Amino acid sequence: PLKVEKFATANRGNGLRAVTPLRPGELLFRSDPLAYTVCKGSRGVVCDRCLLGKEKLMRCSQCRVAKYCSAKCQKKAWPDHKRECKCLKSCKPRYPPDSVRLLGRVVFKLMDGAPSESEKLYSFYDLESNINKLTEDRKEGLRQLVMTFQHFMREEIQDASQLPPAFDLFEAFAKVICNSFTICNAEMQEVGVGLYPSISLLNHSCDPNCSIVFNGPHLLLRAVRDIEVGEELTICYLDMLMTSEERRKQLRDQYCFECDCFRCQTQDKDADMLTGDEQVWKEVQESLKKIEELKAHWKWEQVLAMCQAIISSNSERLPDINIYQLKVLDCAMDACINLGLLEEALFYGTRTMEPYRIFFPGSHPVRGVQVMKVGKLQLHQGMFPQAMKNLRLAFDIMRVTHGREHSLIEDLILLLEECDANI
Ligand SMILES: C[S@@+](CC[C@H](N)C(=O)[O-])C[C@H]1O[C@@H](n2cnc3c(N)ncnc32)[C@H](O)[C@@H]1O
Ligand SMILES: [Zn+2]
Ligand SMILES: [Zn+2]
Ligand SMILES: [Zn+2]
Repeated sequence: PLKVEKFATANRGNGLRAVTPLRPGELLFRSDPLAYTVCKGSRGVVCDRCLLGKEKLMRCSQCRVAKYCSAKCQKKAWPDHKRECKCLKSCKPRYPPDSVRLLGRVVFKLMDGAPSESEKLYSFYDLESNINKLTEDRKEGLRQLVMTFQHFMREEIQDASQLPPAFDLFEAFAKVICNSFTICNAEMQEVGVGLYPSISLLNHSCDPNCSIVFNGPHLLLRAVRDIEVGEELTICYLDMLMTSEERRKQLRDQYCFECDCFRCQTQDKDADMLTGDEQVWKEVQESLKKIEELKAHWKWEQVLAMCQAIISSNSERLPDINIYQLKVLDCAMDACINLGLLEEALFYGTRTMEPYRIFFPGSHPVRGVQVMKVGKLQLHQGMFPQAMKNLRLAFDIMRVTHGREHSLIEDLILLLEECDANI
């Protein structure tokens, strides 16, 4: 018996609403993707199938583009990779955009695969395209994606009889723009992109009552507030460390809507996240484009070098509640963890704790995972009372945001037991 149902909203299209009263942490829906792929920067770093990182991956012998963690993953992926393999081969070294690889997998799934459980509430055919709101600039970009797809797929798809019936590639890419999910690993690093059409019913709120988390490609949807019968379910489509102006731009450009929620009407938290000298944080915001590019390609030593130049700059510095400074601290912490600089990771991580408390209110998975990382660093440095406090706080958050069905909760229970045994 489902706890959620599709419905027609008054002014934001279709949505999901509660059928029964819901409590924080209640699992509402789980879904494998209709289709998904690894992202450009993680290609060859994480397994194409399970999206777990490894130091040595096995490559597909035919295309040598797909890479895997194990014979099992390579073999189990073969059906969903067989047709794209021919295309990826006849395209080296021109790798397609992620959206193109994703739509290719959509096409092969719809043509050759049984009806997907991911479409139980809403199908790819049903997805919102916002075509009558797209600017001419966006339509031109979509037309180039269509021709890129036609080029990439030419060996497996030659005509419309190889596409689903009444399948329009322009409309399909318009759907991908506003319904793609970025897949994050347990450490909240971006590793893939997928379509989850039933989950695509969720409309956006800058102060949402639900949250999603990923366990590999698997998606869990949970309540994070009390929800009444008939109340619409919402998730935040956006990173929380964004001003109302930045949210406005992305919600317009990618999702074609204007938000008039309370936070956007009052510029909630904007002033606090832009504290410090403007000339300084404009420069950090610029540097973060390069830092985040390097992080997306797992270039940890280069990330840390750039972050240290900011955090320990000889010139003027920013408060840790400035969102660009905060993102630099978080990148430096993650770089230090992956480089084994655990004392330095803890220094940066602990500085993010109070800003994360302010900017991730309630139960948010990103805060839960950050707190867990800090507790884990304190546990391995022997700071047991501090570690236990943070590990318990991470559990208080992640019991709501992640739940028993997420494997990270089992990892956290083991840390809590080890730290409790030390105490
Ligand atoms: C992932 S889909 C959500 C389901 C969609 N309403 C539908 O009918 O299929 C995202 C699209 O929903 C609409 N949308 C989502 N959240 C909204 C909101 N808070 N206000 C107005 N429109 C919203 C926009 O059209 C957006 O591009
Ligand atoms: Zn794998
Ligand atoms: Zn292959
Ligand atoms: Zn808003």
